[PDB]
Order: sequence, then structure tokens, then C-alpha cells
Amino acid sequence: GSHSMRYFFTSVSRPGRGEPRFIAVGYVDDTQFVRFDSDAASQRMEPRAPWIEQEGPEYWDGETRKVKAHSQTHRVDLGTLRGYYNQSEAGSHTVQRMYGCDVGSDWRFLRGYHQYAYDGKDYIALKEDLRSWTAADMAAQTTKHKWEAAHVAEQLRAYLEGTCVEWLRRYLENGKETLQRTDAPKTHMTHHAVSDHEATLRCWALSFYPAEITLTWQRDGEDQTQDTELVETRPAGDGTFQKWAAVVVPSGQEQRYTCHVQHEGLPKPLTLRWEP
Amino acid sequence: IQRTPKIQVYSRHPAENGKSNFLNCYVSGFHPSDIEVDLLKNGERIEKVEHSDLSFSKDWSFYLLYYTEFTPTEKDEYACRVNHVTLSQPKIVKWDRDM
Amino acid sequence: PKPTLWAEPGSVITQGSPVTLRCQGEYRLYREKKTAPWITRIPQELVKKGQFPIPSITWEHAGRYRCYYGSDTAGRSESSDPLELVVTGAYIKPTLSAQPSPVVNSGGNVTLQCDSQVAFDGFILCKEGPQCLNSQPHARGSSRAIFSVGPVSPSRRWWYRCYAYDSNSPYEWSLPSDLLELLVLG
Amino acid sequence: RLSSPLHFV
Repeated sequence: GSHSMRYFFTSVSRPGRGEPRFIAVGYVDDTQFVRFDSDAASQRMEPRAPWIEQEGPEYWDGETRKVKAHSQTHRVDLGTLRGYYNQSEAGSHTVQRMYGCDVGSDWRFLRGYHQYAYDGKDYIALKEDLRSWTAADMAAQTTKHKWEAAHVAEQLRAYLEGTCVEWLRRYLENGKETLQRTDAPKTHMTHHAVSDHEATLRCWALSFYPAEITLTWQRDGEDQTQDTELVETRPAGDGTFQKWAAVVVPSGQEQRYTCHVQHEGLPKPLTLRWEP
Repeated sequence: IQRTPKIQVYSRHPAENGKSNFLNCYVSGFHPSDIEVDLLKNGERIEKVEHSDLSFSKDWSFYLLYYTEFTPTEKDEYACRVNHVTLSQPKIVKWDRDM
Repeated sequence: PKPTLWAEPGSVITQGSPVTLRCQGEYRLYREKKTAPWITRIPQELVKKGQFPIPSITWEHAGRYRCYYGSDTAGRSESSDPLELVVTGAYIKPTLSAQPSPVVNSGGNVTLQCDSQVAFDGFILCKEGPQCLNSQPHARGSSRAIFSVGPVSPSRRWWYRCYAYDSNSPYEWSLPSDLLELLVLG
Repeated sequence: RLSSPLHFV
């Protein structure tokens, strides 16, 4: 269906311990495919998916030169930003940047985004129209003016509607086996006594891709959204995901309860009875 | 502003005593990025534990997956030890076969 | 025939510190929501007595506990009042302060403000010298709670510490804030 | 594929 490519840059200062730590990482949908680490002895943009390894040396040569340049701008940014908020020299600080593009079912450009953050909070963001900025805070307006003056939004838009989308489409073709195919969730229910009058019913979903999923519990067809405990959807490590949802049930009524799984891998939404 | 990590300890594939698996520790929703995550075999620290590359969620908070391969047993206690700037001292989460 | 459930020394214990949950009225016990393994290891020499000790408390003991005696099969007392076993000292401490100042005129009121540098949505204020009030942020997600204490008197002492916590783990608290003393002047 | 180096803040 719809798809996305995104890059996540993270730089963190190391006061009195040398140069900042830069980590870049690249995703298509919920699948990572590249990364760069300034602390890695490699000193190269490395692959983290099979379907990108087939790209030529020009790609790896170039991507590396670019990612190095990215880190160096963020390095300066850490200094400028400390000045903008006027902080001491002791204490580590963090800059993050997230950008990329979305495509529809038709693989045509849908949305572009570009966000910056200082010490965990929104700093500046490019708006939907890819023409104007959102200088959240005060100091951010300084940056906003520089970036308006240097027409940054125009070259970003150019990238987001141009090479971003075009290369996402290319990646989707090269990685067809991985990226365009779904892994339906493997499901099961477990039972644990809380007391002698209460028991937990847990609904599981394992080995599923993509990470998007919905697990809900129902008592006699009616949704139990309030007493349900969800866990953060977590990675299996093999490229699939896991999630469970649980409810507390009165002992001897488990049979009234059903679990409803929703996912692209499933042709139709699964309904799981505790007692068939 | 800082954020304290959410820990989840689980296995890659459903646990079966004889069979081989991977022991996962998923720390997420934290800030700053610096974090110490160890995998513990019967209280002792497991040597050579790999991790995913540092990435972050829409809210800007970080996530990492620490993992090692292992063999489950009714005769070994596994856990994850996480320590962060937000935590006063290290926190230890036992691996429950089913959370 | 309703049993009773309390804790010694208190129900709010620093992590590492010992505690013993006690039931009085063939006992059992249990944590609400999730199951607590620590319970099913306490030896019977004690289980029959009606006492469950914890040598060193960790976050895994924190929760809502009920107690009862008697199996449904021939006898079962109604479950006791709930006990909320709280573990403190898990997270770095917040900071407490008095707006506009820790000095106050006898009979006046003051605002106490608990500030956490770790993002949290639960805040506890405890009068010391020990009962506590509950609160949550006044902004979208400020990590700050406000409390009004008073009227105040130069006779009794007016001492406080505060805690921050995650609402989805309301029994694991931060370290307490430094003691804040109100200087009341008759 | 990465965008080209972006301006300082």
C-alpha cells in the first residue's frame, strides 16, 4: 500500500571528552537499511539490509561523503544552540533531525517532512506545504530567518518531491521480497490466575510485519477498552514485531471473552475465542 | 526535559528449554541517548551482547534493542540490567517466559 | 468474616529496605492486576501464621494487595481492604520550593511546587515531622505539580518532601525531594 | 538516499 523512507540523525556532545557522537540511520517503512556511526572504526555509511548491498560503490562512496558532511553541520549546531539558550560548558546536549517522504498506494508523492529538535523538544519544523517553517520557540525564529534567507525549504522540497520519492520507489523494487510482502501475526491466548475470583487473559501476536497492529478484548461482543493492558509493540530482532493485550476476568467467565486482531497480513480480521 | 526508559525482556521465538533462542531487552521512550543495558545469566553479566542502531520515535525519545543468543532452561535465571541518568541506581528486570 | 491487612514498618518503603506484610482474622494473599511470584515462596511455618516478609524490597513487590483466608470449597472470608505497597528511590529526585517564599505569616497560606526534570505525570506531597496528598500536572505535560498548604501556625512544624511518578506505575516513586521547611512567624 | 548538506541553525 503506502510507503515511506526516513532518516534519523542524532548527535550528542561529550563535554571534555572530545568530538560529539553522531549516529545516522535510514528506514524504509519499518525496515532499517543503512547506518553511520562516528564512533565505529568503519568510518563509512554501512548497509543493514540485503537489498541495499547491491548498490554500487558510487552509492557507498557518495552516501558516506554526504553523511559525514551532515554530522559536521550538526556538530556546529550543538555549539550555536548552546549559545542561543546560553548554557554552561558542563553538561551534554542533544540535537536530532528526522526527514523523509511518504508515497500513496499509487507510489506517487503524498507527504514530505523535516523536523529538528534540541535536547528532546521540538526546535524547528518544516510545514506541510514544504514552503514555510514552524519556529516553535523564540531562538528557533533566528534559525527560521537564516533558512528563509538561504531558501532552505525550496531545496528541501526539491529533494522531498524529487530524489526522496524516486529512490524510495527504487528501494521498494530492489527489496520487493522484504518490503512489499507481509507477515501475518501468529496468535495465541494464555491464562493466569490473579486470585481465586480473578484471572488474566492475555492475547498474543508474534512474528508480524509491518509493526502496525490492533489487539482488542471483548466481553460478549462489547469492547473492554478500559480494562485492557497493551504493551509497546516491540521488535523480535529478526525483523518482525510482537505485541500482547491482556484483561482481568472474573474466574469462571473466561469464555465470555474474545480477542480481535487487525493487520495487513491477515485477509480478514481474526476473532479468537478463549473457549471455542 | 528527560525521559526514563521503558524496559521489556522477552525472547525472539517462543521459549522451549532444549531449543535455541535470542534473549531480547527493549529499552524505549527515553532521553538522553546514553544508556547502559546488560543481559544477565543467573545474576552474572553475559559477555558479547549486541544491540540495534540508535533510533528514535515521533516524540523524539530513543529506543534500542539489546540481544544475545541463549538456550532457555528450567535451570537458569535470565534478566536485563538497565541504568540511565533518570534512574538513581541500576534497575533489574527478570525475564518472565510470558511477561 | 473479613480479615485485616497492614504493613510494618509502613506501606511506603525505600528500595533495598525490609518490609513485612501482615494478615490477621489458613491464609493466602495476592496482588491485584498482575501476579506476584515473591508470595508463592514464603514458607508455611509463616503462611499459617499470617505474615509475609520481604528482606530487600525491589520494584517487583510494588502494587495493590488484598488478603483472605478460607477456600471457596468450605469457607472463604471476604477479601480485606487493599494495601498499596509503595517502593521509593527508583528515580532521581524532584525539587520542591515555596511560591512566593518559604517564609509565611502566621495564619497565611502558601503554594508548594514540586518540579521533576524527568517527565512524569504523578506527584505526591508528604507532610513530615507521615501522610501524603496526590496530584498531576497543571499544564499539558509540564512535569510540575502545585499544592496549597495552610493556614499555618508557629506552634506545629510545617515540613514537606515531594515525589514524582508515572501514573501507569503509581507504586514506584522517585527519590524524595530535599526537606522543605516553612518558616512561619507568629 | 540522503539530501545534500543542509544549512547551520
